[PDB]
Amino acid sequence: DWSRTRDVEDIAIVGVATRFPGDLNTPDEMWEALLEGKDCVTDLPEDRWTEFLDEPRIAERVKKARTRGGYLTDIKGFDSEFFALSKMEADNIDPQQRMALELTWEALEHARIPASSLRGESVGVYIGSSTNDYSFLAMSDAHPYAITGTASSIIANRVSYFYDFRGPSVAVDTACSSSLVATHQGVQALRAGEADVAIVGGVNALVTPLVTVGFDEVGGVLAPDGRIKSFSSDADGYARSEGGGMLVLKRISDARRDGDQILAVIAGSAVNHDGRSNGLLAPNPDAQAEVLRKAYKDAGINPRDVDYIEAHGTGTILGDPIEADALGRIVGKGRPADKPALLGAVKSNLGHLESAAGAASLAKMTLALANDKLPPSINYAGPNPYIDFEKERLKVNDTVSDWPRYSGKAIAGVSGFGFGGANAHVVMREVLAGDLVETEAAQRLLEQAREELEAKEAEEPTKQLVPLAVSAFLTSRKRQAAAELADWIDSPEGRASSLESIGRSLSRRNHGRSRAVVLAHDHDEAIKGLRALAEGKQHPSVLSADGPVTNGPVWVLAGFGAQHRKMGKSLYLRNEVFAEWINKVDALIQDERGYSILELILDDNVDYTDATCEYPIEVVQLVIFAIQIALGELLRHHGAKPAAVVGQSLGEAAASYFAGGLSLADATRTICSRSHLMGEGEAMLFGEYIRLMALVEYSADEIKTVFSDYPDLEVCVYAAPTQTVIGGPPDQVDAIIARAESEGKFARKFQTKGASHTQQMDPLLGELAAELQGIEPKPLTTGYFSTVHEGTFIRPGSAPIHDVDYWKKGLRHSVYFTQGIRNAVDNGHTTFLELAPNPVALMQVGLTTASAGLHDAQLIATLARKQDEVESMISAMAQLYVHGHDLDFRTLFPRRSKGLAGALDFANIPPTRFKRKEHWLPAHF
Amino acid sequence: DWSRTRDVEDIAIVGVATRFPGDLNTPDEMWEALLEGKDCVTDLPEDRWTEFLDEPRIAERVKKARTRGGYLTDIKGFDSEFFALSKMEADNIDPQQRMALELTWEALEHARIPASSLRGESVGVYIGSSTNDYSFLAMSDAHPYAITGTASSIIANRVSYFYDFRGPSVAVDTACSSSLVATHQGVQALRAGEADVAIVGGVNALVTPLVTVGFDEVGGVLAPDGRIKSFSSDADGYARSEGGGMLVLKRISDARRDGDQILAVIAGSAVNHDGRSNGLLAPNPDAQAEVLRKAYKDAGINPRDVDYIEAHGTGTILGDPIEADALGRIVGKGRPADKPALLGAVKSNLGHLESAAGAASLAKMTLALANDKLPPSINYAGPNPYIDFEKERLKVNDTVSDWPRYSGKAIAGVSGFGFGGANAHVVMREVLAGDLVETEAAQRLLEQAREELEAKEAEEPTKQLVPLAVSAFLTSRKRQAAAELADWIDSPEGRASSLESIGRSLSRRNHGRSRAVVLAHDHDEAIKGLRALAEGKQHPSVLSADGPVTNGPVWVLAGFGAQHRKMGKSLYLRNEVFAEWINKVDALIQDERGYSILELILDDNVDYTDATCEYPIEVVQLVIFAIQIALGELLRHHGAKPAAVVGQSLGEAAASYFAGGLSLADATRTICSRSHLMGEGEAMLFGEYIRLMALVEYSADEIKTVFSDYPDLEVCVYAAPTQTVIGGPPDQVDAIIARAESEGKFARKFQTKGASHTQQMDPLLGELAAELQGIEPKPLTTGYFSTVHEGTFIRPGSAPIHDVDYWKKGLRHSVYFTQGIRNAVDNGHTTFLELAPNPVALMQVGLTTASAGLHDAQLIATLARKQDEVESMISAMAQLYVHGHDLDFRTLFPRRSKGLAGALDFANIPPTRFKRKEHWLPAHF
Repeated sequence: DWSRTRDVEDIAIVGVATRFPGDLNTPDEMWEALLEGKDCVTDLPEDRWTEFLDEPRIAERVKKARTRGGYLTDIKGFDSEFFALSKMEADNIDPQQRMALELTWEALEHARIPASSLRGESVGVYIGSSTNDYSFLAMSDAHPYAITGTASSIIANRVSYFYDFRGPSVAVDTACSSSLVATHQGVQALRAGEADVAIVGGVNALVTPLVTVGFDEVGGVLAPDGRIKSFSSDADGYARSEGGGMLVLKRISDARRDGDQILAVIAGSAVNHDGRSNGLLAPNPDAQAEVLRKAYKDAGINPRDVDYIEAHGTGTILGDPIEADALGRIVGKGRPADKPALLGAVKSNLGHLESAAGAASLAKMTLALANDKLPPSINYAGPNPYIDFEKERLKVNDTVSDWPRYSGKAIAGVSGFGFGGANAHVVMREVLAGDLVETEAAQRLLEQAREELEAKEAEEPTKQLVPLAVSAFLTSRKRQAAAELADWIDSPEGRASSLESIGRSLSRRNHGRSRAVVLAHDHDEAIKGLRALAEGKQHPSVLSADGPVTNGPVWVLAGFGAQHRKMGKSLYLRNEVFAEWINKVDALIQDERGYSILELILDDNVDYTDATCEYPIEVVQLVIFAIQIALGELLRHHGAKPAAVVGQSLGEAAASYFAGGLSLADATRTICSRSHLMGEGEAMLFGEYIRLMALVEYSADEIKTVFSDYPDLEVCVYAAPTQTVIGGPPDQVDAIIARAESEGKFARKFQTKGASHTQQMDPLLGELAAELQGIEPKPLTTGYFSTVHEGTFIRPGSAPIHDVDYWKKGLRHSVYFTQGIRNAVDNGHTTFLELAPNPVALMQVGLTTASAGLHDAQLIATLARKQDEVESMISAMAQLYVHGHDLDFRTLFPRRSKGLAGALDFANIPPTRFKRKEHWLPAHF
Repeated sequence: DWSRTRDVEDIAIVGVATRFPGDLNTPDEMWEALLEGKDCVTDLPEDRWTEFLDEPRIAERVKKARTRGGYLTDIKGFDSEFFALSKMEADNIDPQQRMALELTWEALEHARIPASSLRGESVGVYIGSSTNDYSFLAMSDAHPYAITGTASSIIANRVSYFYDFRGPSVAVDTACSSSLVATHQGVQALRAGEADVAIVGGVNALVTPLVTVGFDEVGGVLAPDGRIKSFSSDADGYARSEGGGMLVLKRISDARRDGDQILAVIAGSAVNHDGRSNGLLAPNPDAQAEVLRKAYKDAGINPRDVDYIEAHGTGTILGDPIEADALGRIVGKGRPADKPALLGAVKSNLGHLESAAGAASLAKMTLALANDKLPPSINYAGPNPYIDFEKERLKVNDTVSDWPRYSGKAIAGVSGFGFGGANAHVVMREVLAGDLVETEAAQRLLEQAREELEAKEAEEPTKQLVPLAVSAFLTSRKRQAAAELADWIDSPEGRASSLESIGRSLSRRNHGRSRAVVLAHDHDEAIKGLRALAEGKQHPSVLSADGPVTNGPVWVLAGFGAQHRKMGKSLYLRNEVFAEWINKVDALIQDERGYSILELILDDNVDYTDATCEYPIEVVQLVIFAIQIALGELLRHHGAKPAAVVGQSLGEAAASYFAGGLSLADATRTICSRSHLMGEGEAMLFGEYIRLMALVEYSADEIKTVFSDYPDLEVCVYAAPTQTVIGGPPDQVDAIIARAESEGKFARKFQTKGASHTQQMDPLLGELAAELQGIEPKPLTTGYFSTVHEGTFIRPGSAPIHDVDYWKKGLRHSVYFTQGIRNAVDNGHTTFLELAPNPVALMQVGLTTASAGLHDAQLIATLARKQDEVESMISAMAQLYVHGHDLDFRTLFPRRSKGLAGALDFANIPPTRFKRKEHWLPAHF
């Protein structure tokens, strides 16, 4: 009968913003006022309309009028610095635009959706406005800035400009029902694509008495006392008010997917016109019945199941019976006499907000549905004698009461009718639960570690690290917020928080250009760091910056000489993504070589030297390769992405996968074949052909001059501008070591039996090529710095370069690591991230960057020896977040109880604070 | 690749309205100007802005400005009487509202859609406006009427009020692209229901120099010469203009169904925003590319197939290259160098119509697509050096040229970008052909009649009757139009028309309250009647009225003594609906009685007396019953519907079917059983029990007094207040006849052997009830006047009353016909229609109405003896149409060649004429 003909989604409400009379600047303040039954109407403020006053003719005309209604306490104030507006430009901006910008920020903050995440997305803005009162002040004399400021279109276009929205931006105007129409258009769009989020609302402002005087001149429109008595026997008119409201709308599927909290649901909506009635301003009950029937047909809901109606309620003796009649025809048809539809109007509390009444009505029902109470309708001194509520199945709810729930759930209807004939109706329902729902030995070692870990935790439980994020568009604002946050934490309410809800709430705040992070284990540490951050004092547990870096980060995959007894074990047990990718690499290696690396990672006795019989030279490379892959994918899971990559003779396989040149399986084959061939080849020869490598403090130019006397020696790695790794027979290296010491130059030996990038690899090339057959190189899709191609930058989308000959050249010929780093600095890169169990290549990178004139480079280190594997990746993510790099800070605080125990999470931290300064346009008249 | 993801309809354009500069008030004038390459820009008129002038400060500032652009010749004029507005109210109405009302009327007239047919329908109005300039004049001092007049919402709400539209009525505002956005919303609605027709357009007006001066103060925006040079090397700005346009949109399926002529098709549309660009007023090519891609994805069209682009073309040296760049990315991608996309802009001809540019662009392409020519773009003195058209696959078409049709059809794109960032694009294509596509002896007699008819036509072809409809909201306007129409007919163009296209065109004009019809066989008769109608002179071939009657018509089904040799034969051959329903009744009668009535209707020898052996008393009733059903359904086919029904002892069966109490088959059973039983019963007895009926001029009260002496006599029919039909033995009737003559009272005998409503029926009731078993009476659903229940009015929705006992009572007991007529007059009914082969009951009805005080009753007669069966039903329809009764006058002119030979139909009759009088708001400043 009333089922949906079209297969469409239900729209979910996730945020609300209020700027209504009575200092109701937040939904919480609004909800308390509604329960208390507060009359927000008041006399005209002394400081309003002063521009038109001082003229006796207009002044006495104004006094004779009513001039009583809802007025904003502060309308001239505006934080131009926050919104990047000059004083001259800001003074010529209509307050309607100011409210829209402020309301949009509060709504996203109320919805816990970082406004930075919506930049460049398909977000629509539909805002209702009817009167350009501010334009009259400009023309009293003027500046061209008034054209954009006072324009109605700029009310929404400016919002989509400041927040960088790439969706529809239109300003509707249907007089007294514009807000509902704007909501209707947003709902229809989301059902038809064209957007993923929608900001819908309305705004109004009483800047001049022209409109108020005109209505008074008509007579019989404005109430003498300024109080509305919707559906009462003393109805005598209404009063005009100013304010605004906004809502954030998303498809219910998206809200469930993204973890957003759903306050209510918009099942359907409809709009029509009264047609030829008894005058342009006369309502037509027949049209009102049609739109109600039209709306509930779209919503797929039988009107007999409705529990509450937020009526237009203009307090007109003649227009109220008409509205009741239409409701009885549709809503009050067939109902039992003991199941009436509750009736009420918010205009009794706030007044008649012309283009913002719909927003106020929608906000009221949204809070009522989110909670489980129905607020009363004030100014009710008896039923209207011309309306038979019993015969129409209606009841005016004038007391705090709970939802009857006739159908088992809560359903409400919001109706708004314009004075030109335009009508609208929106159907709302509560959120339901249904809306929230769509290797043997390795196991033995794994179980032992978990039991040992759990047992150790009992003796001494570790305190989890929580990164607290503070950000703003300016450093001064950032540190002011930190001090306010610290004071709140020290308060009893803050002390009664888990310190994880605080971080979760902050992670969903706007992430500005000036960012800071505090690494705290308990409240006291967080307070100390925030207080230090309140000023410019440094602190070990505080990361701060003043602005983002120009270019993206660079990932370094060296993985040489960075192995120890227990690497990748603590993070494997206490993380899932890291463990997942480790297993995938383990399976691939098991297929190729026939043994599992988990038996080595999990085992504690193994130290990768004399404890593993199967060629420690081989297992070490595989374990490091697996760790590098796991760390990179873990960073990807949190949103991090590399702008460029670079490797040093062992991470080229891993670097290729991250860039995209080769698949994971193909990369695993290269390292496995390389590692196994090196291990067996080294064991094949002993004494006769053995050649070892050493580190010498020499430059590339110096090496050419000094290699003339030593013919056989070869250059292996250009680690630094003044350092180089070479290989050759021990006698030649020994002479070099003695020669360097004679000149005062530092040197080493690396104590490594293996030797790569030398003649030893030559026999291995023939069989290495055969094993590498079948690999399919692909386009990079990411910046690359080939250390085998003389450190030449390669742009994304270039032709594949990971053919077999590429690996043979790298294994045999030297690697130009220092050259690649210098080229990256030339391109502008300044942040370098190393993925390895122990950072050893950062020192080499630091020397190269300093030699190139870069001394403030960001050297970020992943897992390090003798430090907790967790609390080190978290710090790495924080540094990327601080310096403006790509990172979804919301991933560090996953939700455990979605729709179950949301109370204990999402703490009540202080909100963003604005500094409002007067901005108004002088006028004399 | 570019196919539609969603299954949606294509929108069709059926009407266009123009109010552009250069006196382009009709599409035909606009099309000629575009071909000729007309520059509609001109200097400021001397009579404009005089209110602000006379002040030296503002005057010299205005002179220093450009003040050159498109201005309307007459903007103050307005026909307030036509739109029912007072002088005080009209003077405070923005010209934007005036244009919308006028444009909507012209568009419906151009689309040949009677505006009266859309009253109460789901029609949406989406209109774009940006500047409320008129509101500044009111506030210079004022009246409250300025609130509604100058409001932006009332621009569309007033339109939906005057024309009685029950759909969405919203006023969009996206600055310079509002018209396209309004079109977009209408298209989306129609695809999603919410409406069946949509009026989309925009309007702008230059009432004050405030905006023009402001733009001049900025500098670099307005051209010194006021001429636009879109895509040229001399671009130096643009000029502001005023005007408006409208379009009528319907789903292509509905347009094909309703016979509407399709000018073009809107495949798809899209809108977005530029986001954070280099300033609020700086365009962003990236967003422009997205909306183009977005639009063509919705339209299901590959951009490489486009043939022409109606670009924004603001003549800006910096904004034109940006628009070209985006087009090359999407439209000009992959094209051959010899298949460029033609480029042009209408702003070069008219100027920059801020909120009406989209309407002008859409109208231009609509006429180009409806025709087969591309108009040029004027002011092109060479390509812009900063745009590489060859590399972007673009061509500026500056000459009259035909569509290249790369894909085999015509495709065009209209783009409009606002100065706040809002952007829109609409895809249009021509209309294709695929869019216009989804009883033996009776036969012998039928063939003879057709051959005889065709042979007779050759000797003397008959001239068809054509009803010409003239109507208006006032009698004075109606007769003024008739004189203008007559002059046009007498002109050579009128003489070159079929006189059927003229009627077809008039049938699709608005049908006002004051209506008139001219029944003409040739042009000369039409001229004479129209000239007579120009004044108050009466004319036999002219039907006229000053206003509709209060209540609906009443259908009278008597069908007694209204038979002749050839009835229902001429109309059977020359009409299809009449023949169709005759056959259906024939089949039902054949099933029941076993013989066909067509053998009687088609035969000419039969006269229903001594020529038919099978009980002439029986066949006569069946033939009349069949004719009554056919006439009623024929009237229903043309839109006529009865408010109430009434019958006289023979049409009760037919009356029941029309009301809805019984089905057609059940009604046929009642008459068949009644007729057959009467025929056999009368033949059963002869001489002994024979009783005949006679007509006597007596009243009901008199009959009671006079029936005391005559016990056996009974009253059969109360034909009139002073007349009555009685039945009884011949001796008793003979005494009554002599007695009446002795008193001077007229009487008759009816010379009828049969006698109903007497004792003869008593034996027939027993078997009559058995034959009537199985009939299922239903609720009436229509007004009824039961002549068997003492003429008591029965309301629709009442319980069934057509049980078996109802028919037994009617057959046996008298019928109160005069009582039913009087009751109908009491309820307010004044129009009575008789369905019978010959009107005999109208005389009786006329006497009753006069006795009740009604002397101007509308007595409409269907088929009459010795008159053409056609030209008599047409007159009956005309009388119903004249007096405001329900009738679809468009059905009388069916289309023969739909999409084939539309040229010869839909003649070019004069359009509706308005009397414009100055209405302006004085101001001093």
